[PDB]
Formats: sequence, C-alpha cells, structure tokens
Amino acid sequence: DSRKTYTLTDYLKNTYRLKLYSLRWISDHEYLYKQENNILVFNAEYGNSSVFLENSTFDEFGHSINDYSISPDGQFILLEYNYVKQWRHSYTASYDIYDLNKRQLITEERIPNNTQWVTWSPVGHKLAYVWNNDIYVKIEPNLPSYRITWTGKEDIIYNGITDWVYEEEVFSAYSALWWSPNGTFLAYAQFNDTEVPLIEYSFYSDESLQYPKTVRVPYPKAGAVNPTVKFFVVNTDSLSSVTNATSIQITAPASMLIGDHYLCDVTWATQERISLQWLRRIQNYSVMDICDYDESSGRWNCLVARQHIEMSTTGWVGRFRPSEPHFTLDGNSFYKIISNEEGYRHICYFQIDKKDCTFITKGTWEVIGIEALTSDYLYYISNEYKGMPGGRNLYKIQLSDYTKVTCLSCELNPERCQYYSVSFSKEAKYYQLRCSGPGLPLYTLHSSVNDKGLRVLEDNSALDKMLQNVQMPSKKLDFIILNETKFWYQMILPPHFDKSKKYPLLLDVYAGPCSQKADTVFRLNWATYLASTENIIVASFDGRGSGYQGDKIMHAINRRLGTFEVEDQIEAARQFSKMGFVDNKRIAIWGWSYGGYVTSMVLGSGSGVFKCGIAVAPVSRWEYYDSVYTERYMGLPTPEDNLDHYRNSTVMSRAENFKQVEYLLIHGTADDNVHFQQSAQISKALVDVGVDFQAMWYTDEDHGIASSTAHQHIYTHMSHFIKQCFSLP
Amino acid sequence: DSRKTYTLTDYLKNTYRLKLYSLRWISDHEYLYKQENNILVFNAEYGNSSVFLENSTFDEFGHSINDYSISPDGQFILLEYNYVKQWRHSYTASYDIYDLNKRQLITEERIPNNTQWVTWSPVGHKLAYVWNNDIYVKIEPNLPSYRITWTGKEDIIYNGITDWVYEEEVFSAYSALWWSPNGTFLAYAQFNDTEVPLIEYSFYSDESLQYPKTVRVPYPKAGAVNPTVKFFVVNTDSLSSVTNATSIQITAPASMLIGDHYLCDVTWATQERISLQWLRRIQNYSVMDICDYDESSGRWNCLVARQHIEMSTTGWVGRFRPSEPHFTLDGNSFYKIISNEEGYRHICYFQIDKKDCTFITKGTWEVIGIEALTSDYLYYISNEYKGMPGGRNLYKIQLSDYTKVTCLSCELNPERCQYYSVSFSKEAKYYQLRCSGPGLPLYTLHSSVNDKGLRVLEDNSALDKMLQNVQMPSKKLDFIILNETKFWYQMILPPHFDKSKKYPLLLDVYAGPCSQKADTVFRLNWATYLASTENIIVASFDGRGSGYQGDKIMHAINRRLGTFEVEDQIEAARQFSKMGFVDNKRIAIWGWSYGGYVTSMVLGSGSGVFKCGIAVAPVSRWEYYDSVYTERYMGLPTPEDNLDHYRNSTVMSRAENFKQVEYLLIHGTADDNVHFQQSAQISKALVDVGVDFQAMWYTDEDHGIASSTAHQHIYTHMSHFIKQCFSLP
Ligand SMILES: *[C@@H]1O[C@H](CO)[C@@H](O[C@@H]2O[C@H](CO)[C@@H](O[C@@H]3O[C@H](CO)[C@@H](O)[C@H](O)[C@@H]3O)[C@H](O)[C@H]2NC(C)=O)[C@H](O)[C@H]1NC(C)=O
Ligand SMILES: *[C@@H]1O[C@H](CO)[C@@H](O[C@@H]2O[C@H](CO)[C@@H](O[C@@H]3O[C@H](CO)[C@@H](O)[C@H](O)[C@@H]3O)[C@H](O)[C@H]2NC(C)=O)[C@H](O)[C@H]1NC(C)=O
Ligand SMILES: *[C@@H]1O[C@H](CO[C@H]2O[C@@H](C)[C@@H](O)[C@@H](O)[C@@H]2O)[C@@H](O[C@@H]2O[C@H](CO)[C@@H](O)[C@H](O)[C@H]2NC(C)=O)[C@H](O)[C@H]1NC(C)=O
Ligand SMILES: *[C@@H]1O[C@H](CO)[C@@H](O[C@@H]2O[C@H](CO)[C@@H](O)[C@H](O)[C@H]2NC(C)=O)[C@H](O)[C@H]1NC(C)=O
Ligand SMILES: *[C@@H]1O[C@H](CO)[C@@H](O[C@@H]2O[C@H](CO)[C@@H](O)[C@H](O)[C@H]2NC(C)=O)[C@H](O)[C@H]1NC(C)=O
Ligand SMILES: *[C@@H]1O[C@H](CO)[C@@H](O[C@@H]2O[C@H](CO)[C@@H](O)[C@H](O)[C@H]2NC(C)=O)[C@H](O)[C@H]1NC(C)=O
Ligand SMILES: *[C@@H]1O[C@H](CO)[C@@H](O[C@@H]2O[C@H](CO)[C@@H](O)[C@H](O)[C@H]2NC(C)=O)[C@H](O)[C@H]1NC(C)=O
Ligand SMILES: *[C@@H]1O[C@H](CO)[C@@H](O[C@@H]2O[C@H](CO)[C@@H](O)[C@H](O)[C@H]2NC(C)=O)[C@H](O)[C@H]1NC(C)=O
Ligand SMILES: *[C@@H]1O[C@H](CO)[C@@H](O[C@@H]2O[C@H](CO)[C@@H](O)[C@H](O)[C@H]2NC(C)=O)[C@H](O)[C@H]1NC(C)=O
Ligand SMILES: *[C@@H]1O[C@H](CO[C@H]2O[C@@H](C)[C@@H](O)[C@@H](O)[C@@H]2O)[C@@H](O)[C@H](O)[C@H]1NC(C)=O
Ligand SMILES: *[C@@H]1O[C@H](CO)[C@@H](O)[C@H](O)[C@H]1NC(C)=O
Ligand SMILES: *[C@@H]1O[C@H](CO)[C@@H](O)[C@H](O)[C@H]1NC(C)=O
Ligand SMILES: *[C@@H]1O[C@H](CO)[C@@H](O)[C@H](O)[C@H]1NC(C)=O
Ligand SMILES: *[C@@H]1O[C@H](CO)[C@@H](O)[C@H](O)[C@H]1NC(C)=O
Repeated sequence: DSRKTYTLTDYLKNTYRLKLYSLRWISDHEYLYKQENNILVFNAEYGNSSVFLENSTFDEFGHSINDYSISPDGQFILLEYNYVKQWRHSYTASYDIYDLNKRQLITEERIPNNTQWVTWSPVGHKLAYVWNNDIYVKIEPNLPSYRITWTGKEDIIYNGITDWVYEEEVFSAYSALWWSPNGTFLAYAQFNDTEVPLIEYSFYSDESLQYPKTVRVPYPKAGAVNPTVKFFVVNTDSLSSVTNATSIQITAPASMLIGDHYLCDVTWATQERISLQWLRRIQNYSVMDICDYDESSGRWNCLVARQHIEMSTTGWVGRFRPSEPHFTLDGNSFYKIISNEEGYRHICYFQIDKKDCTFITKGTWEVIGIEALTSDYLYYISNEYKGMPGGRNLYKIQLSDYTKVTCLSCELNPERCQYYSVSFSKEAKYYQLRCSGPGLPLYTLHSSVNDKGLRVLEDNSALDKMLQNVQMPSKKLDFIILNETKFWYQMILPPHFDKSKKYPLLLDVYAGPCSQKADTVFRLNWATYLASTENIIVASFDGRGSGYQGDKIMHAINRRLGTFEVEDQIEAARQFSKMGFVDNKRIAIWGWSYGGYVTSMVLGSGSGVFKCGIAVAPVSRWEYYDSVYTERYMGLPTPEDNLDHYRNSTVMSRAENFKQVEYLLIHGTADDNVHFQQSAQISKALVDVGVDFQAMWYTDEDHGIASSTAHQHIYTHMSHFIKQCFSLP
Repeated sequence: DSRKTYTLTDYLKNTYRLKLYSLRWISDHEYLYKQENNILVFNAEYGNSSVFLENSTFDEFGHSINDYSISPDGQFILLEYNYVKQWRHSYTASYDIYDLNKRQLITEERIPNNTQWVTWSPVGHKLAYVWNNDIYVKIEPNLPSYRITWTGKEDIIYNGITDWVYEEEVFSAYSALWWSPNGTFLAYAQFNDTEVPLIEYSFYSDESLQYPKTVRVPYPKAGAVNPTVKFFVVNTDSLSSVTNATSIQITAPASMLIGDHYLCDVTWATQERISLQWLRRIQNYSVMDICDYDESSGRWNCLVARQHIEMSTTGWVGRFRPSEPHFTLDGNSFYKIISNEEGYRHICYFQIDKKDCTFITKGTWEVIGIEALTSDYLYYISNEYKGMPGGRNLYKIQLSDYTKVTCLSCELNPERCQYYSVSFSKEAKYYQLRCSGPGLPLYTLHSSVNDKGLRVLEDNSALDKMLQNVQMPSKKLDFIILNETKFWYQMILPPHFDKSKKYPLLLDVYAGPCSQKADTVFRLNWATYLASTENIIVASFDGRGSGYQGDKIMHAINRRLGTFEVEDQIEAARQFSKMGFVDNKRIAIWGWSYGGYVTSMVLGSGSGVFKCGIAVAPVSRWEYYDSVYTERYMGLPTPEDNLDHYRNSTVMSRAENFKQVEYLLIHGTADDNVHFQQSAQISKALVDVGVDFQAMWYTDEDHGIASSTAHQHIYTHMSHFIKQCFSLP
C-alpha cells in the first residue's frame, strides 16, 4: 500500500473537508440556503430555486456581515455585524434592518451598537432586544423603541438575558426572552447577581496594552451565594396606548420559595397560557406551573390543580435539567420525556389538570428528544434500533393508536447511516434528514404526507473520492460485559490493523455524567491522524455515570464524582490489554475538561496501567467549579450534606502518585469556565511533593483553546508528547 | 578517579556549606556575634568574649523570634516575630522589647502588630516605627508613642516607608527614615501614589481558598505617571503630649521642581546639617542641596552657593543612581565617587561651597566604594590590582599626600584571595576583611593603626577537607579582544579538563547595564554541578554595557537596550566555538531577569550559534517594566524621545527566528517585579507564528522562584532540558 496517510497537517489544515447542507425553513415549504455567498430560496416540493439576496447586494455596505435573520412575514431582514464573542452563546453586535419590498436599508431609529440579543416576534415583524441589560421592543422596524425595564445594571441586574451560570448550565443560551405564539405577550426572566462572588483573572490583550486588564465575572462556585430570579409577562399590544406597560410577575410556588431555587424552563402553551418549570437548588425536586391570563384582572393565575411535580429518589431531575413539554394545539395536554419505573426515559402524556400521566413508549432504550407534534403524529429520535445506545433514528407514533410506531430512518441506508437528526418545516410538512455516520454524512429531503424521499441534498461524493487515495483508519463499536451489564466502547484502528501485533493505545476520555463517547458518528480529527499515520489505537469507553442507557447506569455516580467513572476507565484499559493486540507498556490517557479531571484522577490512582497522559483544562477540585453543575451531582459542600466527598475527590490529594507517570498539563489563561486556578493548584501540589511534569499555558485562550493558531499549536505540542512517550520517531 | 562529583542533590540539599562570620560592630572596639543562638560580645584587640544574651532567655516567649536588634546603648533588645515578607526588602512583623538591665519584657505601650518598619536611634534608645503608613516615635520603650504623621493611607500616602518602585529601584530598602547622628532629629520622605496605575495579578493561595485573590500594587511602567515625593525633618527632643508635632519641609531645588523628579540620596553631614540629592526623571541631571538648621527660626535653609550639580553627556548619572557623599567630621568638605574626564569612576574631594572638586585617584580602573574616612586616611575598595576588573581589594590613600596609596589586601594571600569587602569599627580603629575568592572564603580581623593582622575569624578549613573528596570543577578568568578593547570572560571547566576533547558549552548570561558576570568569586551553584557531574563548560562574558571598566564600555548601550549587549554575547560564543575544546553543535544559553531578555533576544537573532536556551522571568518589552530602571537607560517611550527603539527591541518581534532553536520559557505567576505578562506575551507571539517551545509556570512564586520546593523543581526541570539538548544521560 503506497497511498499517503492522513497526516497531522491534513487535520490542522482542513485538507479533507466535510460538506454540510445547512438550510433555514422560512415556511412550511420553502427554505433558505447560501450558495456562492448568494442566499437562494428553495421550493421543498420540486427543488427549484431563485435568488433571494444577490451576493453583491451588500457590497458598499462598508462592513462584513456575520449573519442575517428574516422576519417571519418575510418583509424584513436583520443583518448582524461587528460581532464580538462573549461566553459560549453570548456575544454583542451591531444590527441594520433591510426592507426587502422596497429594497433599502432602514436608516432611522436603528438598533443601538453593543446590543446583547435581538429577536423577531414569531409572527409578523415586531422586535425585542436587550441593550445595557434592559429590554426594548419595536413594533415597526423604522419607528422608535419602547423601553420595558429600567433596572438593568452591568454585572448585577440582567433583564431578558442570562448571567454566566444560567447561560452555561441552565438555558444553554444567552436569551431569556420568550414571545407568545402570535406575539401579543413577551415573557422574560430577570436575574439578580448582587451577592454572587466574582471570579477575577488577567487578560493581556495585544502586545500594545501596557497594563493587563482584570476580567471580573459573577460566578457562583459550589456552595456559594447564587443569583436569584424573577419572572414577568408584558402585553406588547398595550405599548402604543400607555406610556409605560406593566410587567406582571408570576411568582414561584411556595414549595420553591422556602429556599434557593432556579427557573429552568419556559414554554408557551397557547396565546394565553404559559408553563414554567422550577427546580430546587437541591436538584431532585422540580415543579411545573401552568398559568392563564385573566382578562378581567390582567393577571396571570397558576391553578394548583394544574401543577405537576417531578422528583428523583436516586439522582437529579432530567439528563441535565427537567425536559421541555410539547403541548397539543388546544393547550389542554402535553407530552414530555420522563424516567419510567425501570429508570428508562420515555414519552409520557399528561392532561394539564391531572397528576398521573400515561407512558406512550417503553422498553430498555431511551427517547432522546421529541422533534415535532401534529394533530395525528408525534415524531421523536431514540436509540431503540438494534439496541445500540450510540445510534440515533427518527420515529413516528400514531396518537390515536400507540401500537403504530414507524421507524422513518432505520433502513434508508443501514450500512452507511445509523446516527440521524432531523429538521422539520414550519408545520411539519417536510423534513431534512441528517445522517452523521458511520459512513460519510448524507443529507436528504422528505415529504411528511407520504414519507417519501424527495432528493439527496448532499452526499459527500467529492470527499469520498479524495479519501479513496488515503490510508484511512477504521472504527469498531462494541461492548464488554461487567457484572452482568453491557458497557460500550469504540476503537479507532490503524489501516491494515493486524490482531497478532501489539499496538500502543491512547484512551480518549470524557466520562462526565450522561456522557457518551462510544457512538456511530463519522469524525475526521486528531485520533484519525494518530491511528492513520502513527499506528496508535485510540479508544473510548462509556462506564458508570454515562448516558442514554437508563438511570441504573447514569445515577451510579450520584453524590460520588471521581469514583466509579474513574475506576471504570482503568478497568477498560485492563480489558483492552486482555484482548491481545495492545502493548501493555505503551498505554496512555487524555482528556479535556471533565475528561481532564478523569485523566488526572486516573494518573494519580497508582494503578500502574498508564505510562503517561495529558489533561487539558481539567477540573481539579469540585469546590472550584460552578454551583449549578457541581451541586446537581454532589449536593452541597457542608458537613451536614456532602463536604467529606468534595474533600476526598480532588486531584491535588493524589500528587505523590504522579511520580509513577509522565504528565502534561495544559490550560488557557482566559478560561472563564474551568478557571486557570484549577490547574494552578494541581501544579503547586506537584511541585510541593517534588514531581516533575510538563506544562503549557495558552495566553488569552478560553475553555475551547480554539483560535486558529492556538488550536494548531496545542495539537502539535500534544503530538510530540505522545510520540515521545511511545518512542515513535 | 573514584571520588564522587558535585551532584544536583548536593546543590539542592546544601550538602557542602560555606561558613560565614557575620559580626555587628557596637563601638570602636567591640562587636556582637551569634554563636550557638547565644549572642556573644567580643573585644577586638584580644579576642576574648562574654555572653551578652543566653539562648535560653526566651524559652517561654511563646513565638519564634525572627530577628533581633539591640539598642546602641546595650540596654534594650527588640525582638521581631510574626514576620510576613512583602517585596525584596519590605515586610511586616510584631515586636516586643526586653529590658536588659531589669531582665524583663516590657508590657506597656507596646509596638503594635503589623508594624512596617522599626529602627532605634543611632545613639541611646529612642525608637521610630511606621504602622498603617504613619510615623511614630517613642523616647523610652515603656512610654506612649508620639504620632508624627496623620496622612498615611494604604496604597496612596506613604510616610517614612517607600512605595514599590522607590523600594526596588531607588533606595534598595523599605525605610524612608533617617535619624540625625545623635538622634535629635528624624528626617523622612513622604510618597504620594494617587495617580500611579496598579498592576493586578491573581494569587491562588492554599487549596482551601475557593476564589483567587487579586493583588493590586501601584507600579509605574515606562512612561506612566510616577509617584511624587516630599521631604521633612522633625525635632524629637521637643515633642508634646498636648499638641501635634511640627515637621519642617525641605523643598527640592527649582531646577527639579520644573518637572518630574526623584529624591535619590539622604546623608546627614553633622548634628545640624543634612545633604539631599535629587534626580530629574531624565536621569542625566542630578542636584545636591546641603541644608543647615537655623535655631532662631527653627527652619532648614539650603544655600544656593552650597548646591552641587552632577550631569552626564554620554549616559545617566551614577552606576545605578548618584553616589553617596562621605563628609568629614566638621562637615565642611566631602568625598564622593564621580566619573572623571576619561569616563572612569574615581574619588573626588569637594568643599561644601565650591563648584570644582579635585580627583584624588586616577587611572584606567575604578573605585567601587568608599568604606571609611578619618582625618588622615580614606579607605576604599577598587579593581586596580593587576588590571583585573573582576577583582576587588582594600586600599588607603593619605589625605595629606595623594601619591601615597597603600594596598591593604593585595598581598595577604594573592593565590586564594582576590575579591574582598570590608567592615570597619565605629571610628575605623579595626576592620574585618572578607575574602570571597577565588579560593574558599576567609574572614580576618585587623587593626588600622599599623594594619596588623590580629586573627583568623573563619577559614573554611572544614569545607576544604570535605571538598578534597569530590571532583570539583576549575574556573578560568581571561579576556578576548574586540576591536582594540579587552572584554573579560570566565569558564567553569569540568574536572580533568582535556583541551583535546570537545565539550558542550552553556552560556550563563545576565548582561544588564553595569553587570559583571566574570569575576574571581568562589561559588557553589548550578554551574558547579553542570561542570562537575555533566561535563559541560559554563561560560560567562562581560561585553558592552558591562560595569567597572569605564563609561566608554558601560554607556555603549545608552538609549539602545537590546543591541550591543546581545550582539556581544553572540560574538563571545562564536569565539568560544572556535577555541578547540568546544563542540560547536552543542552550545546553549540561559539567564534570569535581564538575562532572560538577553537569552531570548539571542535566540531570536537568527545567528545559528545556539542549539537551545532557557529564559527565566524575562523582560520581553521595555514598556512593561518599571519607569525608574527602564527610563534610566531608554529615556521615555514617546515619538519625541525614544519610542522607535522601545518598539524595535522586543522579544515578540523576533518570534519567527525561534523556529530553529529549542526554547524553555519559565515564569512565576505572582512576580510583582517582571510581571508574568511579559512571558505571556512571548508565548502568544510564538503561538502566532507556529513555533513549538516548552514552558513552565510556578504558581504563587515571585521573581526569585525561591520557595524551597519551587527552587528544587525549577533546577530539576532545567537540568533535564539541558541534558536532553546535549544528548546527555
Ligand atoms: C437585587 O437583590 C438585592 C439583594 O441582594 C437587593 O438589594 C437590596 O435592596 C433593598 C431594598 O432596596 C435594600 O434595603 C434597604 O436598605 C437601606 C439601607 O441601606 C434602607 O434604607 C432601606 O429601608 C432598605 O432596608 C438593601 O440595602 C439591598 N441589599 C443589598 C445586599 O444590596 C436589590 O434591590 C435587588 N434588585 C432588584 C432590581 O431586584
Ligand atoms: C497626593 O497627590 C494627589 C494628586 O495630586 C493630591 O490630590 C489632589 O489634591 C488637590 C488639592 O486638594 C486637588 O485640587 C482640587 O482640584 C479640584 C478639581 O477637581 C478643585 O475643585 C479644587 O479647587 C482643588 O484645587 C486635586 O483634585 C487632587 N487630585 C486628586 C485627589 O485626584 C493629594 O492632595 C496628595 N495628597 C497629599 C496628602 O499630599
Ligand atoms: C576582655 O578582657 C579584658 C581584660 O583582658 C585582659 O586579658 C589579659 C590576658 C591581657 O590580654 C590583658 O591585657 C587584658 O586586659 C576585659 O577588660 C576589662 O574591662 C572592664 C570594663 O568593664 C574593666 O573592669 C577592666 O579594667 C578591663 N581590663 C582592662 C585593663 O582592659 C574586657 O571586659 C573583656 N571583654 C569582653 C567582651 O569580655
Ligand atoms: C415604568 O414603570 C416602572 C415600574 O413602576 C418604573 O420603575 C420604577 O421607577 C421608580 C422611580 O425611578 C423606582 O423607585 C422603582 O424601583 C422602579 N421599579 C422598577 C420595577 O424598575 C419606571 O421608572 C417607569 N418608567 C417610566 C418612563 O415612567
Ligand atoms: C393573539 O392572541 C391574543 C390573545 O388571545 C389576542 O388578543 C386577544 O384577542 C381577543 C379577540 O379574540 C380579545 O378578546 C382580547 O381583547 C385580546 N386579549 C389580549 C390579551 O390582548 C390577539 O388578538 C391575537 N392576535 C391575532 C393576530 O389573532
Ligand atoms: C433530595 O436529595 C437529598 C440529599 O440526598 C435528600 O435528603 C436526604 O433525605 C434522606 C431521607 O429523607 C435523609 O436521611 C438524609 O439526611 C438526606 N440526605 C443528605 C445526607 O443530605 C432528599 O430526600 C432527596 N429528595 C428526594 C425526592 O428523594
Ligand atoms: C493632631 O492632628 C490631627 C489632624 O488631622 C487631628 O486629628 C483629626 O482631627 C480631625 C478634626 O479636624 C478629625 O476629623 C479626625 O478624625 C482626627 N484624626 C484622624 C484619625 O484623622 C488631632 O485632633 C490633632 N490633635 C491635636 C492635639 O491637635
Ligand atoms: C545632639 O545634637 C544637637 C544639635 O546640635 C544638640 O542640641 C543642641 O544642644 C545645645 C546644648 O548645648 C542647645 O543649646 C541647642 O539649642 C541644641 N540644638 C537643638 C537643635 O536642639 C545636642 O546637644 C546633641 N544631643 C546629644 C544627645 O548630645
Ligand atoms: C539628557 O538626555 C537627553 C536625552 O538624550 C538630552 O536631550 C537631547 O539633547 C540633544 C542636545 O541638546 C538634543 O538635540 C535632543 O533633541 C535632546 N532631546 C532628546 C529627547 O533626545 C539632554 O541633552 C541630556 N542632558 C545632558 C546633561 O547631557
Ligand atoms: C418553483 O417552480 C414553480 C413552478 O411550478 C412548476 O414547476 C415545474 C418544474 C413542475 O415541477 C410543476 O409541477 C410545477 O407546478 C414556481 O411556482 C415556484 O415559484 C418556484 N419556486 C422558486 C422558489 O423558485
Ligand atoms: C457572487 O455570486 C455569483 C453567483 O452567480 C458568483 O459568480 C460569485 O462567485 C459570487 N461571489 C462571491 C462573493 O462568492
Ligand atoms: C455604531 O457605531 C458606528 C461607528 O462609530 C457609528 O458610526 C454608528 O453611527 C453607530 N450606530 C448607531 C446605531 O449608533
Ligand atoms: C545554647 O547555649 C549553650 C551555652 O553555651 C550552648 O552551648 C548550647 O549548645 C545552645 N543550645 C541551643 C539551645 O541552641
Ligand atoms: C497582637 O495581636 C495579638 C493577638 O490578637 C494580641 O494578643 C496582642 O495584644 C497584639 N499586640 C499588640 C501590641 O497590639
């Protein structure tokens, strides 16, 4: 075989590039798609298109446009520019609105620079935005804004946007604004961080900055004072009739008000009914209130007969938070993913004023998400097919007959396609299927009326042809049985893999709660190079604490992070050794974030199994990580609750055992998420017991170490380290 | 040779210890000396002693005593405890006073906790102390304090103590208090840092600390707003319990008041006469005022006829600051080191009211310091002997006939002893000589009247016996000639050095202005180990910019840091690499502080001479370092002054040239001096150009990286790096 291999430069320079097909539904039968910087509009039924916005239109706009957003009535387009990233989801930007009918930029009453969030109403062309921590509404794009809040205050009061911890750990979004279905009402949350402590770190900036800047962020570490939250609804239709429209507060239930709590979900049911879910700071008790607008009082009332409790005796509520409800059109019932009596997550059907629900799916597999609901069908993704917890398919269940469940994707291309996601048009008339592996991604379009495939949108035939000239690695997905339970693993195997040889092995770890590192997804990544060019097996194992296999497995680490999930990676490496194609003297481990924590715990365990390892941006002590994530699994770090385990589960306490291994510790100095502090404390502990190790800081990089140069630098540095460890030239 | 070598553990565990003999003169004929934690008093003439304080005296004291200070009259001892270090010289502590006559600890009116500086008067037993940035005076140890100042304010107003930059770069001390010779008057400086910007950096502390602390220090970087200064004198004999004390201000001369300036020296001449030197912010102009008490007005007057101006056309004034004057007994004349008309620093004799001084020494060598003055002789250290700028000897010059100069140390033991310092008794009746090399240190006592050698105090004979058992390296000191000028170097050569073999070579560099790395001092350090155990030659070179050889050499880098001193280290290595016994494939370079900057500039030069190097806490860009040191050499970073060269002399601009060398970059995170920022910007520049390198941070370590565990860890890490570079096992 004289074909080239997949090299590090190939990875770092994106030589072999996956094509996507990212579309945006603007209706029940049209979508937008960018082609040669032109935005085209496509007809789903026939596949013909036209130019929606010529790629030259904003030549002489004077700025580079980052993104765009069409009003639901298609009368306007919002153009985003001057984009400046903040955390994982947050950023600020400038906005212009372009009038499509008269084909002209609107120059009057512009959205201000440094706007934090903007969203159209779901119907028409109203806008809500947040600027300097207060909410503003525009009824018409060219006309003046109406201010909604006056309490906004940098780092203290957040209206309509989340603070750091709610952005990262509860909403996975910066926005905390929710328009009603037809745009009459605007709901929002207000966060108060007044007594929340600040994480402080230096940012060095360009070489020209003489004094470093101190970045200061309200961030509650485990056990600290959390932000408090209030919820409001305003009637935007009243805005042009009164000077100052009233924001009506909906208070949390008494069972939440007795102590610390969170708002964790907001979902509109009808034009005059909203559901809110609340969670206790001890995250095993959740309450949903269903609240109706009282026209005679202008108030929002939440009948106790409509309140729904969710709790767990074995762990926390939800995979990472309570699931979202999907209401029927009349808003009198809803479907929601709930853990059943056997501990498997399945779809339950609720009437709003009845406490007991009815499970409509069951079995020893789980529903991943509900994707669409019509009058006749519910569409969901699950890992049922072939009992592979790491596969994903789309299913359809008849609402009048639950025995009628159809798999829409399972058999389309079963060899190539075992991991799907879906994108439905506005009334679920069409759907795009996206297949992520195990073969090359395939994107296809389907009609819901007959479930027939309309056409292939992207098939990655260009890449298929390129990769034919490369010695690519293969991937095995399989399981081992421990204590009568199947635990799944994957291996990236070198080309021409030969079972009678002994290969070096790298264990690639994450292993946080509900994680999944063994799956059917196709990836071109660092492991690809390591296997293809360096003949290293790269393996991953999903042990106790891992997700999508029921609560018996997921809740095994409840109140006990740093125990079974760590031990199970060690045992996985033992089991791989027993398979006979692994060089016992050359087994390494690596991970990022939680995977950095686990790597570090494994390297400090004294097991003798691992020669070396690499931790990137590790957690080292749970008291240094945020409250919402940490306490979900660990409870509170007090003598009365779980302080003893918090104190027993640190990396630093294992420092002496690092004498036995080669370690490389890496961290970005501007990491707002897992603070540089965490690695600073690992290194001090290692120095204090006289252990030699290797280190690398990345100036001004955050948790993703994702700038183009730093990305290339880190993988280059790590490659040298691994190769040296394994005596590879 | 079956003998052991000098190993890394020997260096780190201090297995081979130099003995010292630290005495404190308390009169013209007695000194104090600590023996077995007893404090003994010695008669200089006969060498008999008595116990002054038993080591058992404070057995039940209840705190460990950090240090002590006996009052000049022997009646009290000040006991220092609860020591907490601040910067290079600053610290706070608690103090108790023990009355030696009544053998009792004083319990009334005690010195407060967290005291910043304490000092006895020079005669008797008055005390002055600074607490909460204000000055207090006690006339008797058991009596209440008189508060002298009321303006003290943390980080803003400093009375009687220095701020960060005056401590490090001006006074080399935290105290800004100066008692008059008999204690009548107490002079002091006040610093005002109102508009000085703060450097901010994180401090992580013990693992128990949930949130990192931000340390904030008023520190003026090059070109930034500097502290301002005022000077005052108070009469301690006329203090009142009923009224606040009156401090008299002495203002700076008008030629200083015109712009930014510094107070740089304070020296009392008589009981009623004080000298002050001031320095312009452009540090090539200095003025001395001589001020006399006026008993009828109670004020201090400085006659313009007694003003003495000092300026430099080629550089800055003084080696690092204007030199201190040495007044005669009547205070009508003084001696001071000044650069002569050929640029060599020699002793000049001034009359207080005459502009012209008379040089009393001359030659192509320099006076290092003035050590004592009597009516007949002035005693000084110089590098005259054998024309060796890296040796030091004690001389006396007859004040009535300047042709009569006598070397007092040169011939005592010329083979062992070529580097001396001295400590004279109160009226120069006796002196202690301290020989530091090139043989083992030797401490001897002498009488001035006929320069008799009275006795050997400590000869290090025990260490000599031990060292005969180990294969110690040798040291060569010699010179190369670069266009017509001798430049000196030293090499630490392996045991059994064979000039027909080719050894690897490490260049140990500092090379700051007025530095000297080639000398006759005996050292037991990391180089000792590298030569003795690893057979590496460790060389050092003093090129342009170096000290003690005249201003033509020292001022060669005026306004041009990072040019000639860098070029000259490359040239030295180029020359060493041709000498016959050097392996030109294995030459390395390392340095700390200024030496880290030079190392980094050398590695970024593109010379091709060096395989690898190590930079510890380097300067990387002059705009990041403090105003007083930086501007002394570089002027101000403005377009009108020297900005272009500030911008041309960074490490970051040379990043691309690091592609052909191996570099290790090390910095402590709590470096208040050369901020971690400076290395953070180097790393980012190398990442940006795609250059791989090695790094190590030291959490919570400062510029010295001097904690016991961090010290051992750094030298261990550097040793592994150099051995790898040189292919040494
Ligand atoms: C965000 O939450 C903070 C509390 O964490 C609220 O701050 C508190 O506001 C109350 C009422 O305005 C303050 O009480 C007042 O104190 C003053 C004395 O200074 C007294 O004159 C008043 O009669 C009353 O007692 C309280 O000082 C303040 N507490 C803190 C810790 O700042 C704040 O109002 C919340 N903001 C919003 C928009 O919800
Ligand atoms: C330490 O130095 C600071 C900085 O120069 C001194 O503060 C300054 O003090 C003067 C005199 O009080 C202030 O002058 C005032 O100016 C304002 C204009 O803002 C004017 O309204 C008044 O007529 C007055 O003249 C000046 O503002 C002030 N600057 C500051 C604090 O930023 C301070 O007095 C010095 N402290 C000591 C103890 O020497
Ligand atoms: C050191 O000893 C001196 C006396 O020592 C005598 O020892 C002889 C061997 C010889 O060298 C002789 O010349 C020398 O004098 C102590 O001196 C004494 O000091 C006290 C003062 O408190 C007086 O009472 C004595 O008169 C005086 N003797 C003389 C004439 O000097 C001295 O105190 C002692 N010093 C120490 C620190 O122990
Ligand atoms: C709109 O109404 C709100 C709520 O009443 C007003 O905000 C209050 O303003 C007063 C006076 O400044 C404060 O004391 C209250 O604390 C405010 N409450 C809130 C909820 O912010 C707001 O000022 C009104 N704006 C206008 C234009 O009248
Ligand atoms: C969007 O829904 C809202 C709420 O139901 C509608 O506003 C109500 O309209 C009804 C008329 O059927 C009236 O009884 C009320 O006066 C309105 N109530 C409120 C809360 O304002 C609104 O008209 C709907 N919009 C559209 C376009 O149908
Ligand atoms: C939510 O979790 C907490 C913490 O585990 C539970 O509180 C425990 O309650 C048990 C039984 O009532 C007590 O014996 C313990 O003292 C509590 N745990 C500790 C050690 O803090 C609570 O019961 C859980 N709630 C649900 C719904 O199961
Ligand atoms: C000694 O001088 C200080 C001058 O400040 C006096 O102390 C202050 O008096 C002022 C009144 O002008 C108060 O506002 C302060 O609180 C006082 N002290 C401090 C801590 O600043 C003091 O009274 C003077 N004593 C005499 C005898 O004159
Ligand atoms: C310390 O020196 C001071 C200053 O010369 C002496 O104080 C003077 O002494 C005479 C007494 O003979 C008085 O007439 C003067 O008024 C004093 N001057 C001042 C400024 O007070 C003093 O004698 C010396 N003190 C000691 C300890 O000897
Ligand atoms: C102190 O140094 C400054 C800076 O080098 C000197 O100022 C320069 O002097 C020359 C000659 O007059 C001028 O041509 C330059 O333009 C001056 N300014 C600068 C910023 O370079 C000053 O002359 C020096 N003083 C002494 C005593 O020599
Ligand atoms: C897409 O084309 C539509 C034209 O309708 C006919 O197209 C023929 C090719 C055939 O498939 C017939 O069945 C169709 O009736 C037109 O109406 C749409 O406006 C076009 N859409 C876009 C976005 O270009
Ligand atoms: C602009 O659009 C046209 C589509 O016909 C295409 O030829 C051209 O390459 C596009 N340019 C950009 C900016 O990609
Ligand atoms: C946004 O900032 C730009 C650049 O300074 C300015 O010209 C423009 O007027 C600003 N836009 C708004 C809405 O204020
Ligand atoms: C204390 O002092 C005695 C007196 O000579 C000395 O010999 C002894 O060894 C010392 N030991 C201590 C307590 O340091
Ligand atoms: C110093 O602090 C200790 C402990 O609080 C206290 O007992 C002592 O009195 C303090 N000393 C003085 C002189 O203030």
